[PDB]
This record gives sequence, structure tokens and C-alpha cells, in this order.
Amino acid sequence: ELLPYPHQLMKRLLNRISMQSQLIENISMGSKLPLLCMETELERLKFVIRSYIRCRLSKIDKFSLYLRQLNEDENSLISLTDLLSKDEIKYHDTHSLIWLKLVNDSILKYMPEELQAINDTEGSVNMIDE
Amino acid sequence: DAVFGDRVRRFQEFLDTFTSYRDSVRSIQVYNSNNAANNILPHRIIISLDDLREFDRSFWSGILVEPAYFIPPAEKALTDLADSMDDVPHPNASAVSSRHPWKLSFKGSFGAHALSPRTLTAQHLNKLVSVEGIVTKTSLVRPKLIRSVHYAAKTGRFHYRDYTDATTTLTTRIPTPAIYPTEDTEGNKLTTEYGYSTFIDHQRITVQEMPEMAPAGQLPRSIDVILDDDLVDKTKPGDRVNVVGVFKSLGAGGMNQSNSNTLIGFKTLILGNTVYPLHAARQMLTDFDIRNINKLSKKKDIFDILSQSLAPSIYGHDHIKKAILLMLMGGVEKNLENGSHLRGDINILMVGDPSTAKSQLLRFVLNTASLAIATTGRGSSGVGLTAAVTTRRLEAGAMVLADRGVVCIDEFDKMTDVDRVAIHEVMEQQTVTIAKAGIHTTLNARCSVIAAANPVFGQYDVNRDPHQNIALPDSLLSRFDLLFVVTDDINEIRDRSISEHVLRT
Amino acid sequence: MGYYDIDDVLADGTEFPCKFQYDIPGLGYLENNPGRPITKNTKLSLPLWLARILAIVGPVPFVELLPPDMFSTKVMNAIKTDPVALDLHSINSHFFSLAIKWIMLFSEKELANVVSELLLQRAQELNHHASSLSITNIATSTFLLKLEEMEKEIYKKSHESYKDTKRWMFK
Amino acid sequence: MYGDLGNKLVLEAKRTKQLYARSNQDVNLPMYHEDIIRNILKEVSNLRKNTEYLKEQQQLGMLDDKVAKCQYFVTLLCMERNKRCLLAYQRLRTDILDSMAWNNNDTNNLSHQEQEYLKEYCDLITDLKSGDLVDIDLSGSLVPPSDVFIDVRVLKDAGEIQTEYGVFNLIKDSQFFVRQSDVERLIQQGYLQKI
Amino acid sequence: DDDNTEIIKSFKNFILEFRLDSQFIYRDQLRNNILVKNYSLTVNMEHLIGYNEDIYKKLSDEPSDIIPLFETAITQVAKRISILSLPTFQLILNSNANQIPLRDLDSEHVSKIVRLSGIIISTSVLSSRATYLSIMCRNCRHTTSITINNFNVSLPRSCLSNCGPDPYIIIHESSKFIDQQFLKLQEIPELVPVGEMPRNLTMTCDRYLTNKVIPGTRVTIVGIYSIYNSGVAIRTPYIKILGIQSMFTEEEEEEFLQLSRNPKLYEILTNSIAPSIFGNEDIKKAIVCLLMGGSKKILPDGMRLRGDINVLLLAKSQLLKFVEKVSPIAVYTSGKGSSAAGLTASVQRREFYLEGGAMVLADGGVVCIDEFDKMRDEDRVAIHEAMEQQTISIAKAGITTVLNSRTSVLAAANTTILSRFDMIFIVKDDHNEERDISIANHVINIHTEISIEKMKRYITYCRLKCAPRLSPQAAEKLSSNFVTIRKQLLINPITIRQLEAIIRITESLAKLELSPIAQERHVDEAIRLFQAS
Amino acid sequence: MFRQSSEEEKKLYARLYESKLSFYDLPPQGEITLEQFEIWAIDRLKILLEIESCLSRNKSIKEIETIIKPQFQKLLPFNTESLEDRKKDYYSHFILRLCFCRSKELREKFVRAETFLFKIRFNMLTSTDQTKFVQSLDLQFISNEEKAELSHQLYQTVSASLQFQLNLNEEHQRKQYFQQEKFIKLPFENVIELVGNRLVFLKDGYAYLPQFQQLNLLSNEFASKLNQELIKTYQYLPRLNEDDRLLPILNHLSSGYT
Amino acid sequence: SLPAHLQQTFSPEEIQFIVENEPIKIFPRITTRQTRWQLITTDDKALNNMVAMRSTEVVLWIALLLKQQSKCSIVAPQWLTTKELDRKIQYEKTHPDRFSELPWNWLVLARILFNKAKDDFHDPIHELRGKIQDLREIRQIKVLKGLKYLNESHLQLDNLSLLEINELRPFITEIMDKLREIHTASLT
Ligand SMILES: Nc1ncnc2c1ncn2[C@@H]1O[C@H](COP(=O)(O)OP(=O)(O)NP(=O)(O)O)[C@@H](O)[C@H]1O
Ligand SMILES: [Mg+2]
Ligand SMILES: [Zn+2]
Repeated sequence: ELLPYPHQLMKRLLNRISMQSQLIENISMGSKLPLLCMETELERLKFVIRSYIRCRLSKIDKFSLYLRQLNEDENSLISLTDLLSKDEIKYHDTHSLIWLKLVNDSILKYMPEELQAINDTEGSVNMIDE
Repeated sequence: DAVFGDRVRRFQEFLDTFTSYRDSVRSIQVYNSNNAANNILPHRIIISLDDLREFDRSFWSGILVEPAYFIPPAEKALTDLADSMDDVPHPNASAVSSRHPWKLSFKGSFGAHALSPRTLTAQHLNKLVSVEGIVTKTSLVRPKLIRSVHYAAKTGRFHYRDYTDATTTLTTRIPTPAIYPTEDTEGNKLTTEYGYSTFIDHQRITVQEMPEMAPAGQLPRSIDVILDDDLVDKTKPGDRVNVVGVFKSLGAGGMNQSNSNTLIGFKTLILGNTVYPLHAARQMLTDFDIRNINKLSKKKDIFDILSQSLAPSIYGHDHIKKAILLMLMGGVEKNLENGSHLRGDINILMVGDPSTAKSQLLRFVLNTASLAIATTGRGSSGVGLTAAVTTRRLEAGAMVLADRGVVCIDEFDKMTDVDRVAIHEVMEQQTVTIAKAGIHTTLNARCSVIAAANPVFGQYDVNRDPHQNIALPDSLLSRFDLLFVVTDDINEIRDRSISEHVLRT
Repeated sequence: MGYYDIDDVLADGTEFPCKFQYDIPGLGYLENNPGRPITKNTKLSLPLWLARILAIVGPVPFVELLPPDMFSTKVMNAIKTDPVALDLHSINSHFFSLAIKWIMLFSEKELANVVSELLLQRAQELNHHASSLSITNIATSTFLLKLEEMEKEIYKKSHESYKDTKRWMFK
Repeated sequence: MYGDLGNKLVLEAKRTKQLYARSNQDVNLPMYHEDIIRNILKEVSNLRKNTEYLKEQQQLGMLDDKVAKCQYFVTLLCMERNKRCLLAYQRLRTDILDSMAWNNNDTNNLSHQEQEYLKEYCDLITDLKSGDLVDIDLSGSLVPPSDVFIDVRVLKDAGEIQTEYGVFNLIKDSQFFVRQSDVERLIQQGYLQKI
Repeated sequence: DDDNTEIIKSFKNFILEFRLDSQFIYRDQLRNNILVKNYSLTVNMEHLIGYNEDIYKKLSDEPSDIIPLFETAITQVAKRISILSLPTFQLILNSNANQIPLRDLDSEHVSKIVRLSGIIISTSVLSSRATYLSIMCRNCRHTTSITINNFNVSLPRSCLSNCGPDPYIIIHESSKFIDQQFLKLQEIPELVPVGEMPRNLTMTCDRYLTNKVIPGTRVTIVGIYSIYNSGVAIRTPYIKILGIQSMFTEEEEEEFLQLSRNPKLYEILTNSIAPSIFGNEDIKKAIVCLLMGGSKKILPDGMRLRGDINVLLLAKSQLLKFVEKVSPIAVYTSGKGSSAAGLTASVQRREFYLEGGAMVLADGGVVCIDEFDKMRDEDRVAIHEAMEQQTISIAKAGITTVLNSRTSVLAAANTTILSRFDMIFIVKDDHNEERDISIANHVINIHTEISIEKMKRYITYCRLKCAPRLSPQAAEKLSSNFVTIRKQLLINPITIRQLEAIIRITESLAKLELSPIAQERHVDEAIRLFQAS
Repeated sequence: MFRQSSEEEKKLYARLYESKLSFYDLPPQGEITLEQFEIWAIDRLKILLEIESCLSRNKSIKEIETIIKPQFQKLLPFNTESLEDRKKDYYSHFILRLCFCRSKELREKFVRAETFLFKIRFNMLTSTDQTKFVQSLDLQFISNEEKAELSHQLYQTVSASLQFQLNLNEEHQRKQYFQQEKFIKLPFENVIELVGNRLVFLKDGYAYLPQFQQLNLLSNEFASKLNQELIKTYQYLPRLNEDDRLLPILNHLSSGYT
Repeated sequence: SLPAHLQQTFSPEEIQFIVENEPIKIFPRITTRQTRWQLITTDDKALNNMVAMRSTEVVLWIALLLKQQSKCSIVAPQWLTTKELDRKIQYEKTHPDRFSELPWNWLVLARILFNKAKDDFHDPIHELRGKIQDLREIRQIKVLKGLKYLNESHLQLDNLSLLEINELRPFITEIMDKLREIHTASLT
């Protein structure tokens, strides 16, 4: 499944990254080895976050209709904004519209009105993955 | 030694559990006991290897991987079952000591051990295997001694002894010298009682991989098989066959002192346990077939239905189709009380223009008759078409091979006069007779002949006599029951119908 | 069993034998004649995505499913004698998918017990050929021609895993 | 029958997936099957015409309770199975294009809707890459950093070029000893090798 | 006694310890072999020499004695790396020592390791040798066993458990065996002294080295050179072998598919056929159709519909050679044939036998005849069956058999025999001096569009992937044209056997596009190209 | 290495026939019909009548086994998983207790016939089933040192028996078997029938018995415990007299032995 | 978005990255104790307060970074010695089902230290390279026995290393999933 976003941790980490970058620039403009350690540590820190966010976006691609259906359910025990970050919300929303426009014009424009829905649960095969 | 008894017990439990084998034992026994009071069925049973798997896996794998230690006790238990069931009293002298137990055979699901002569390998020795191929050679049948009985002149006591050889038993024993004892332990002179002694039949064959599987024009490979008792003479050369048996080795392999420096290998064989043919003709009717056949026969016009169902891909020629159907049914062969014979089988000839489906229609009979041989008229000689000499031995031709069948001859007009006259006997007396250096014999050839030809002028000429168009002697045309002339007459609607038909086809 | 899965899309198109329980006008196009009715006790071969519904919707439903040849008794005996030697690829390209679909449809108990053993026994040799890395081709290639489309994916993702580890270690 | 064209179309999806998976460097997704897709859509239009005619016969009263219900229902299934095939095929080619968009952020094989789709998704990627979270290069390398300094050899004569760390002069078959964090992009572009 | 244990210990420690950089190459190979049930090890001489030269010295002095010790050492290691039963493992060797020419082997080389090369000319069937063997003692009925190994033995005579002079027999029911095979090696053709026929040797291999080569292949061999019993005090030499040396991808069919959608593909293939020959457009078109062929079909009543094509040509020598090169399978012959079988087949003699000519031998492929007028008398009549039926049938001198003749015939010459062919054409010439000068300049150069292999592979791909069917429009068109020509001839012959030829040409034309249906576009070109006259 | 992790009446009879034979040890429970009572008793009675008839005709064990074994599948099945067969066997034995506890002659005849049937069925077992059945009855082997010290006497005692009873004509085979054979030590009075035939070795009042013999101890324990249970059954016959519907059946069953 | 080979698993590079975050003991050849390091994912005091030839503990990636130059020397872990590896092999042979209790990163750390720090061992390195191999071979036998218990419910493993698990992950999970699908389909 897609696990809930750590809202607080990410705020604090990203602020710390910015401050460390400015400190490295100030010391550089001011023995070599401590600078080497600082530079490569910042690389090691940034790699983990990059991998993590790419994985989460990949999960959002695969469960887009499921997340939308979970949000549309007024009786849901959790809101979509609890689960996703603001950037993730933007990506999910606009990517769904792009994909929808592509298939709607290309295929579904030609189908009869009973089969024009994209997120149909009632058909002979369920169109929603989870 | 004690393990042999437990294996006999375990197979007895199997025979009690799966009851369809008891019915088989009992039915063979009661059938043989009935006609004996007036053919006889063999003392052999075929077991499904799947039943044995579901009954006891430890016995199943034992039969299939260590047959020398599991087949003998199982076979012993079968004999005890058949012996305990009721049997006719007061047996004769030969029956009392026949030395004739019952024997097993197998079917179903051999798995990895289903093989071919190319792939049979030294890893498979002493395993139970199934092989497939073509029979290429067969030995003469010979009798073999296994037990002899003797009467002692003074004491009035009957004595006996048993013999063994390496191909007679799955397990291995000290060989026996094939000598008859002349004198008793106590010095009494003995006599041999033939008719109370027991002899069995023996035959060796050879099986080769099918030519369809031969790689790269390489030499083909083959195996020798040993048959005995009931299995003798159930095959002939050219048969496609599937054989079941134990794969085994023999002899001293040159380790008994020899000049070879032991580079030569040991000899090997398959001991025939069961043999099955392959279809590569006959069918057996079920009850439903008899019902359907009898019901269909009461339609008003069965002849039209059946005749039009022959070669539906060929348009027209209704009457020739009807004639072919009547040929396939045939008349009735008569033998009168004074030995005189009256013919029953129908011969048909058809002659006509180019492209008018003569060869195409002739080809259909070859794929619906139960026995059929095909030949072209110029590719065959008179002796090859009837019989020829070799070494003295006399060898059959095509008309002798299709005895109770049909022979198809295409391009009949190209056959030379010297070849045609060999056929005049076969189409009426239905025999072939040879009188050549060192040979005189008669052979049977009862078939029906169907053939196709081209007219003399390349197309049929209505403005000349039929004898001018058909260059064959009157004595030969007389032997064909129906002679059909067919032509390609140009007409609009006929052309349209035929062309649309072949395009739909 | 996802919607957009190509293998599931492709496996649902295999045909199964069927028999009708009502005569119906105009549906002769199933019998490749649009101008005629279907008649009761007619037998036809239909794709599974259609037969799976016509066997259920009513009472008596429109179609009855006949036992297909790929689940015949001969195949079961072949499976139970030696599962490793068996040429499942020739029997049917998508065997373990159709097996699960048929089990769900009829809730078979014994077929599940046969199929579970078949999979478990073939996984062993599949791992053997996955583990064996060169520092051979014929010995491996003879068995890898008898794998299902289902089994090939497991073999590929195993071989790559072992190979990546080996490459990293000896580097 | 109405599913044959779909069963033929999906085989191209399986084929292009295997061709793509075999060689990650050689991505050129093949010609869009405009003609087969057009034939499938024409078949759907034929089925729609048949249902409409059947509705006219239903309003005329032609045994509509059983006959129109069964014929209509059977027709509906034939349309749904065609929708599934078309969506599966288009979804596969979409996944391939999304994969290329992340690295790149030529056109002739893509259908025009796909040609605008790719541009839209590139706009989305650069929107995420900008703004907040800009400090981490979301389109950068996914392999963990092993070493700070490496030796790289000069494979293509791109001449003198500029980069955020400085300027380089790529004299063919010269060799640099330099930090990887700088030359990672040039290695990906293909001017350099690690030796 | 102890030397047998020290040597085994030494080779055991060799396998357990030889690293080159960071991988224990022989431990890894031995483990990876067991997982695929391969019980052997391929050692390399140079590594053995590098590890310890003394071991190699012992091996080089007495190979017959020391090879078995190294084999049992391999077994002892194989158990440790896989068990917390196995046969004895086969040792295999690789070497780079100087090759000896086969003609120079002599009495100085007996019982030495030798490396040589040549051509394999014959292969025996497999035969069985014993390794573990069980014995029964005839008098006391005591039992024992023996372990053979195959290096240069007889049954013993020390009776046990008096017990007699020669009491032992074999229990074949409880013994183990292996495979053995014989081969013949002939010296290299480019080595033989002039005016002499090549010399050859006989040799043996067992277990995994069996069934590894086929006749006619050039090979390199490593083995012990030795003698065996079979003049005075004289013996035959031989060799014991220890080592031997001797469908489409996706990226391929993508090119073939790109060719298939080219709007001028028919022109491209015609242009690619014998490009040096000037003019003769329709000849080239007909050869494309002959190479591509129609589609075979089988009906419910069992009748069978032909797929092949047949063409006749009345300069012409070059095209048959080109067809022979481009075709996936091909046979070339002149009208008299390669033997008394002629083109078709014949019976020969002493018992009689039968052999087939170059119609039976080309079954499944293409055959081309260089002068069809030089056909023999028997072949003149027999080719009718070979072409109409795709069979040859004989019933002569007690032989009674039928032969398959499934092939497409190309023929040339300089009568009624023309009726057998689908198309007939007459070759045409032009006399441009530049053409001859260009040919002459190329001849001097050697004395001082699509390529063939790509086209052959494309033809193979199309034959494997597609077999197209007539559309209804084509059927109406063809039938209307057929009745039109017959009516025109009637008011002034065409026959069904030629309509069924036009259909095959039509299918072959649709096959290039890989279109599953044939269309009026193809029918038009088919009847247009039908103008043989 | 990898690692994972009334009904009572039916279970009772499954337990009682896991060994395939029983000493008939325990009180039955639940219900069966009166027709079943009569028929089951008569079936076992027919088998025991034929056993006593053959013994009165002085036929051997092999002949009696040939005569009686076909009757199990019809009257009283053996080596069977069926709950009905197991209940039929068990209940029929218990019924004939109540029929044949009534007098010393009836008790002796029933004990003799039932013990011989026990012997027959024990012979039908596999050696594994025999071992498991003996072990289930909670039924002293000598040490290897004592066997070695007495090896000459024990081998002299059993060598003829090994040849005639186990067909070991070869002395080599007899020696190998004797090397593998175990021996039991017990007071000589417990195996006195083997003592009178000099089939066991005697030392200091103890008899030394090989493991391939000694089935007479098992059958004698069966006979003795059955006799004691019949004596007990006799003592509480006044409680049987509370259901009149059973007494005619028991009188009929006993009349064939009087 | 994410590569196909990283959908369900970690590559060996990520496994090396994970192992590199552990602490290790070193001897420095320089004194830093009175610029400063100012790290943000670790302690900073240890590196700022080094004294020459005084033992101290730091993360492994910095330790290898120092050992690239003269300024540092790495102490081998105590389990990575001939005596301990002998005892672990004896444990492996004695208990034919249990796995011996080696640390979760033993393979990775051995094959890092043999490359970067071949000079700092006390034992002869050509013996350690043999005993590591013996351990891996015995453990592979035990793994091959265990793959006959894949089932519909669960499995227990003990002391199996991270790299050893990651090697097997895509096989075990896939076959187990399909057995689960086959079983539950019969219930429904
Ligand atoms: N209804 C039909 N009438 C005539 N010919 C047909 C018909 N249907 C198919 N044919 C074709 O006619 C062709 C020639 O048939 P065939 O039987 O060889 O003629 P034929 O009488 O043997 N001519 P020939 O070989 O010159 O003596 C074959 O290719 C058949 O497929
Ligand atoms: Mg013809
Ligand atoms: Zn002896």
C-alpha cells in the first residue's frame, strides 16, 4: 500500500539541507578534508530523499482511481490530504486529467452511453485496481 | 529371503482391493473351462499402472525401478489367486505338472521411461521401459526346454527336473547343461516322458527408429527384443509397434579371457513383456453406432445421401460417385460344392479429356478404403504388379498385396502391352500362378481394380469410333464392369458453376 | 488480477466447449451464420470471457460448460507420475492462470491439491537452473523449453537476482 | 467474431513490451496501429447500429421482453471486451512514454494525442522540479554515491562547454581526474567514460 | 602404498585453493556443474603448472596411472561442497602444447599425452562398459564385487569362502555401466604430401565426451596415444580422448516489418534479383513469386491443395545459379542427373534396389534444372506424377513404395510438356558495349536494393509467418474473368487447372505485404503477369 | 534452515483397531439394534463352529486358515478400515461372552475357538503390525554379553528350529540369522509347552526363547484374560436378566454347542 | 517512473549503502583535538576530538574515507578472526538445521574490508578468504534443503544475513504467493 507521508520530518529535513548548503558555500569562500566530508555527506543525504519521493510518485500512478474513489467517499475514515503531501496532491490531480483527456477523446468518444465511464465498478470486469 | 513373502502379501492386498482384475481371472477361467468340454484364451492379465500408484507408491516405484525384485512376487500372487478360485477336477497327466503360472502386462503413464531406440542409454539398464519404432527382422519360431519328466522302471516313481537360461528369468541363476539324465541316484535306468515334459515357444525380433526421426542422413539405430509363449508371431516386418519390457545386459563382455583387451562392450536386450500396435485399417463399433446405422438405413433415399457425401469437394459426376459406392460395398463371392468359383468384386474404368478431375477423384478412394494400394501405369512392370522370383523364394507384387482390398492405377494408357497381359488372370480367376526355373506355385489376389486413362487422340473424338478412341483389346475391356467416358464440354453456365465452386472451396 | 494486465487480457480469450439450454433467434453468428437461430443442445466452442457469463445468468442458465481437454484424466495422471519431465508448454501456454480461473468457477478441491504439488515440484528444478552461473547451454536449454509463460517470469527474475549479486561480489 | 481483432491487437502490446524490456538503451516504440484501431471502432459502430435497430423493433413490440433483452445483453458484452483491449494497448504505450519523459525532461511514430500528451507530462515534471523541493534533483541519478573523485576519459569532441561547476575543454582522448558530482550529467549525455 | 594417498591429497588441495584474483574458480565450477547434474570437471593445464610444477611432472610422466587418482580426488571434494549417491567424476583437460601432425606419430610417443587435429570421418553407435560389478561364486554361493576403471583386466581366479579353479560369474541384476563410443580421425587435407591419400587414426571416448561430434567436422583433440592387441611382437595404435574442440530476434523482425510496409517493395525485390542481367522484368517478377509460393490447404473430405509454383525459361544460365544462392534450400542439376536414378528415380541391380534422383532429394525446397530437354526417357513420363501429385510411385521387381516430391521446379530449355508449368517465358538479350566492358573490368579486378543473406532471411520469415486467403471481391473478379475468356475462345484452352494456378500466384503476391487477405490489387497483377503466351 | 509452525465412540473403535487385532479390552458404549445383536453373534458363532469342527477333525493350522479366511469377507471381516466391520467384530465377541460365560464347558469351548481365531488373525498380520500390536499390550530380552556367554547352548537349541521353521538349510544362513536374533529370558513354567518339546534352553529355572518364537505366550495371555473376563461376566449375569428380549437369542446361540 | 528492476527489491548497491552507516573502531594517525567537521547525520564530537593513536569509533563510510589516505587505520571486528570462524564452522556442522549466529552484515563487511583494508589484519588474509568461503558453501546447502517447505501460510528463518535474504527474495515471495492464490480460490 501507499503509507502516510511524514509531514513534520520532511519540513525539518529540507530546512536543514538549505542551511548546510549555505554553510558549505561560506566555508568554501573563507585543511581540505573536513570540506570533503561535509560535501559527500550532503550528497548521501539527498540521494535517500530523491529515491523515496520517486517511489511514492510511482505508487500514486498505479492507484490513482483508487485514491480518487477513496476521497469521493464521504464516509471515508481518512482524507486524501492526510495521506499525501501538497506536491503529491498537485501531481495526482493534474496527471489524472491529462490521462483522462487522452483516452476520453481517442477511445470513449465512440462508445455508447452505458460504457462511457472510466472508473466503472459494475461491468463484467472491475476497472479499479487496489 | 523373507522380503519376498511380504511383497507377495502386499500384492495380494492390491488384488483384493481393485476387484476388476478378479473378474478378468474368473472370466478367462470359465470361458476356457466351457469349450474344453466340447480357441483357448491365454493365462495373461493387463494391469493399469495408475491403480498401483494410487494403492501403494512404494510398490509402484519398486515395479518401475527394480523390476527383477518386484515383478516375480507380484506374478506369483496372481497365480495363487487364480489357483484358489474353483477349477475343473481330475486333471490329466500333462495338466498336473504343466509348470505354467499366470503372467502380467502393463498400461498407462510411463513418464520419463517412454523412449525410442536412439535415446536408450546405459543409465536405463535394469529399468522397465517403453520403446517405439518399426520392426525390421524376425527370427523363426523355436521350441525351448524348461522341464522334463522321467519314469523309473523298477520303483514305479516319476521324477522330474527344471532348466534355466539367461533370457528365461528376470533374476540370475547358475546355467544348466541341457543334458537329459539317463540313470537314477539309486542306479535305476530312467526313461523320458515326452508329453509330460514342458516346452515353450521363443522368437527374437529387431526394432529400429522411425525414418521420420533420423537426423542429418545419419545411420539409424536399433534394438533386439525377445518374445515367448503368447507373444510369438503377433508382428511382421514393416509394422509400426510400441513395446514394453525390461532392459537388460548379458554375457561375459570379454572379461572371460579374450584377445580384445576388453575394449568391446557387453550385449543388451529388451525382454518383451507387452506389445501394442500403432495405427500409422480397422475401427470397432460402439453400441450407439449400431443404433445410428440402423436408424439411418430407413430413410427414403440413403443411396443419394451417401453417394453425394463422397468427395463433396468435387463438383458433378453423380453417376461415377454412385458407381464407386457400389464398388466399395461389392457383391457376394460364391464357392459351389464341386469346388467351382464365381466372382464377386466390381472393376471400374474411366477415360476422358485432360483436367476433368480423373486423377483427383481416383485419389479419394485411396483415403476411404480400408485396404488400398496405388500405382502409376508406367511406374510398374508385369512381374512387379503381380509376382517375381528371388533368392528359391517367390515375392509378391502389388495386386497380390491388396488381397481383399482395392488397387488404384493412374495413367493406365502408358502401360506397355507386355505389362497389361499379366493382369488378364487376376481380374477374373483372382489368382497369380508362376512357372519358372525351380518354382511352381499359385497365389491369391481377390481385389477390385479402379483405373484412369487418356483417349488416343489426346481428347475424345466423337466423329470417330469408340474403338479408335480407346486403344485396348476387346478381351480386356470386357473385364471392367463399368466403363465411363467423360469430357470438358465448354458452356457458359457450367463454367460459371464450376469456377464459383472451386473458389468457395 | 488487474484490469490493464496484458497476460490476463490474453488468457481470457482461450476457448472452452459449451452446450446450449434454450433456442434463441438471430444468435447464429456464434455458429458463424448470422441469419439463423441457435437451437437447444447445440454444442459450440466459445471464449472464456463470454462463457463465464452465459453459464451463470438465468432457473436454468443459457449455457452449460463441458469438461475441457486440458483438464482430462490423462493429463492428471501425467502430472502425478513425474511433474518435472512434463511439457506443460505444449499442453497450454497459460496453464496456471486457467487452472485458478476454473477452480474459482467450480470450487474444486482435488484439482487444487494436484496443481499445488505440480507447482511446488517444478519450482525445485527451476531454482537449480537459476542458481547455475557460468564462470552448459544444452543441459539448461532442454528444460527451459517446457516452462509456461507464467514460469518464465519467475525464472527471469531469479536469474537476474543471482547474477547481480555474483557480479557485485567478485567485481 | 467481434473479439478477433482485439486478440490480434494485444499481441503487439506483448511484443513491444518484450522488445522494450530486452534493451533499455534502444527505446523507439513502433508505429501506432491506426488501421486496426479504426477497424475496431467501426465494428463498435456497427454494433451500436444493431442495438438501435433492435430498440426500434422493441418499440414495435417484436417479442421484446425475452428476444430484445438477450440479444441486447449479448451485444453489450462484445462491446465491453473491445474497450478492454483498446485501453490495455494505449496504457502500455503511455507507461513507456512516461518513462522517457523523466530522463529527457523522433516524434513520427506517436499519434497526435500522444504527441500532445508527452508535452503535457513534461510541463508537469518541470513544475514539480521547480518551486519547493528544488534542492534535490528529482530527475538525477538513482545509484548511491560511491566515491567523490573519479578518473574520466574524453569520448566525443564537443569542444569547450559550460557547466554549473565551471568550464571544460573536451580534447578527444584526454583524461580528467575530477569529482563525480560535476560530470554525472556529461556521463549521462555520453561525452565521457569512467576508467 | 602411501604414494597413492599423497598424490590424491595433493590434487584435493589443488581444487580447494586455486584463486586467480578473488574467485575460487574450480570450487565454483564444481558446484555449478552438480546443480545441472553434470558430473565432470574441466581443468586447464596452465593453471596446474602455475600451482605446482611437480604435480604436472608426475602427470606428464605416467598419465595412465595418475588420471584415475585425480578423478577420485574430484569425487572426494564434490561430497564436501554438497552433502552435510554420486558416481565417479570425469576429468577433462585443455592445453596449448604444440600440435603434432598426425603423420609424425610413431614409437617414441606410446603412452604420452598428445595434442593433434583433423577431420572426423566416422562415428560408431554407443556401447556399454562396466564400472561397478558384482560377482557370484558358483560352488560355495558366496558373493563379492569389483570396481573397474577404463585405462590401460579380466575376471579373477582367487576363489573365496576347495572352492574351485574358476568359479566366478556376474550378477547383471546388481551392476553399474557407462557409455562408450568409437571415432575415426583423418589428417588435415592441406597437410597431405602430394600424390598420396590421407592417413587416419581410430579413437575412443566415454561418458560426457560421447555423442558430441558428427561426421565431416574439423576438430582438435587432446588424448593419450597408446596401443592395443588385435607378423611378430606387433600391435595396433589408437588414441584415448581427454578433450575436444571444434528462429529470429525481435530486432531482426523489426527490419522485416519495416520492409513489409514500404510502398515499392515489389519493385525493390525484383531489382535485387540478378542485378547484372539487363532487362527481363517479368522474368524477375516470376522468380519472386516462385520463391514466395502460395498457401497449402486441407479439406474436411481429406483432399489436399498444392502450395508450390513451377516456371520454365526459354544469359539463362546465370538466373538458376542466382536462385540457387538466394533460396533457403536449393538443388542444381543438368537434365541427365547425377546417377542412373535420373531426375526422378529408378531400380538398379545380385539383389535389386531403388534410389531417388534430384526430385526426391530436393523435397521441401527448390530444385532447378539446367537443360530440361536433356531429360531421360523414364523421367519424361515420371515427371507427370512428380509435378501433379508431388509424389513418385514404383511397383517393379518386388519393390512397392511411394516417394515424396514436395518441391517447386525452375527449368530452362533451348510440345505438350509445357502444360505442367504455371508460367513459361522466353529470355531476351541486349548488346550494350558498356555492359560487357564493365563485366570485363570486374573480371580483371578479381584476376588482379537488398543483399542476398538479408533477402533469404526475409523470404524465410514471410514463409513462416503468413498464409493469406482470397477476399470475396477477388472471387467474383476471377470467376467473371474465367467465364469471359472461355466465352471469347468459344466464339472465336483455359481450364480449371490454370484457374487454380492463377489463385496460387495471387496468394504469393499478397504474401509480400504480409496482408492476411488477398485483394483485387493482387488479382490484377496476377492476370497481368499470366501473359506467358 | 526453514520451518513452518457420538464422535468419541468412533474414535474409540479407530483406536481399538489401529493394531488390527484387540484383546477386546474395554466396555462398548452407545447403541446398536437387536437384529444386529442376533446377526453379528451368529456370524462369529459360525466361524467359531467351523474352527472347532476342523480342530475336532484334527486339521492343521494351514488347512484351517485355508478354510476360514474366505469366511471373513462374508461373516466377520478383518484387516479393514470400516467402522461397521470393526463394531461388528467387537460387539460379536462381547455378545458371545454373555452366551458362553454360563458354564465351564461353554467357557472352555469359547476360549479355545476364540484363541485359535486370534492365532489365525495374528498370522495374517505383517511383522510390523505384529510388533505394534504386541507393544500396545505393554508386553525381558537378554544382554549381548549373556547371549555371547550362552551362544553355544542357544545356537544348539535353535539351529534345528531355524532349519525346519524358517527353512534355513544352509548353516551359514543359520549363523547369520542367529547373529541377528534376539532372545527372551523368563521362568520355565511360563513356556512349559515349548519345554516339553525341548524347543527352549533351560538354565537355573529360566527358559531362553528366541524372538521368532513365543506367539504361544501372546495367545495364552489372550486365553487367560478372556477366561477371567468370562468368569467376571458370569458373576453379573443377574443384571443381564433385566431385559427378557435377549435371553431367547442367547439360549439359541448356546444350543448349537450343547 | 522508478526503474523496473527496483519495483520490489534492493539492489546490491543499496545494500552496500545501508551497511556503510554502521560504526567501526579506528586508530587515527593525527590529532584534531585543540575548523571543525560540522556533520548533520551523525555525531560530530568524535572527529573533532581525535588524538593520535587513541582508539575511537566513527561511521564506516568516513572510516574508509580516511583510510584512503595515510591519516587512519581500521581495527578488524573480533568475529572476523580465525578462531571465531573455526568455531562457527563447527557449530554449522554440529547442528544440521540451525544457522549459526553470525552478524547480519558479515558477507558485505568482509568483502569491503578485504579490498580497502588488506594491510590492517593480524591473521594471514589468505586463510580468512578460505574460511569465509567454507561458511558460505555450508549455508547454501542448508538453504537448498529449506525450499521444500514453501507453503500457503508462513515460514521462519533465523540468523540469515541481509545479502543472503536479498539474493532469494524474488523467488520465495513469488512461489509462496501463487500457492496462496491456488488455495484461497478453492475456499471462495
Ligand atoms: N469440379 C471439378 N472439375 C474438374 N476439375 C476440378 C474440379 N475441382 C477441382 N478440379 C481441379 O482440376 C485439376 C486437375 O484434376 P485432375 O484429377 O488431375 O485431372 P485429370 O483428369 O487427372 N487430368 P490429367 O492429369 O491431365 O489426366 C486439379 O487441380 C483439381 O483440383
Ligand atoms: Mg490429373
Ligand atoms: Zn567359496
